[PDB]
Amino acid sequence: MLEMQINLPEVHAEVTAQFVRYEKALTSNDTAVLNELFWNSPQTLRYGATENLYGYEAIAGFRATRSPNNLEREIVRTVITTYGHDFATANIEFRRLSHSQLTGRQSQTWMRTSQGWRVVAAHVSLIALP
Amino acid sequence: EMQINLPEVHAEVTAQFVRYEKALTSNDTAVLNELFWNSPQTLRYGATENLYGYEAIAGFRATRSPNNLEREIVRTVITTYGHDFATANIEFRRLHSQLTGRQSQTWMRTSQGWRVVAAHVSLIALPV
Repeated sequence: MLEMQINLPEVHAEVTAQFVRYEKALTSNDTAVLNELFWNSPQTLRYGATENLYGYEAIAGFRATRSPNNLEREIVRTVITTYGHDFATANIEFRRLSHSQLTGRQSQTWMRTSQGWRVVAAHVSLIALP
Repeated sequence: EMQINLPEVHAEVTAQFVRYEKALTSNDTAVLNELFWNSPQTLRYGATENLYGYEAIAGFRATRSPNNLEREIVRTVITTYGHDFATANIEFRRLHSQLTGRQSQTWMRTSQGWRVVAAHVSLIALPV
């Protein structure tokens, strides 16, 4: 039963390590790693801060041309949850070292594929902090 | 090796997603709460607030306004993984301003049925 298999420590460790790689790649604009970690499927999607992208080829195309400026941020809060052995969500709140009056949220859903853990869908947005 | 969009699973999840959307438009708070995973781990990144845990999400729904306006759906992507997991992602326009809404959910099949384990909604300005 899946609800007796929330945050199994070995699975949670695995997902957390890949999430850490993703965050480091994001801040250094390591596009190879950012693409590696997204599920290579037409179903994968990314709702970015400024665009909606459908399918791995569109997301990888977008990362190729995106500017490496104003990427740095501090993570304020993190919740990674795993379900059984093969599925997880990763959610963070962040603040960009630049833009002062907004707080950022990033959400991912991760799946264990035959090539390792991959992001199947993601969503990033910034909202006004009261 | 998770099987994608198995037909029974994909139909089931789609039917619960439709229940959720109809409850949003009618402000049927009981159904909106029923469909969220009853766990401290559940979270909801709303258009204007971040809520952590079922009790906070349910409290927020119960006390908010009958405001949630109708949407025109631009695109819907519902994907299932094996028998017990899914994602539901929609792009929408509120029938209001010129913003483009995005709503993302992840669903799990619990012992009480399909539930939302995490969700995120945001509105952005896209060029026309």
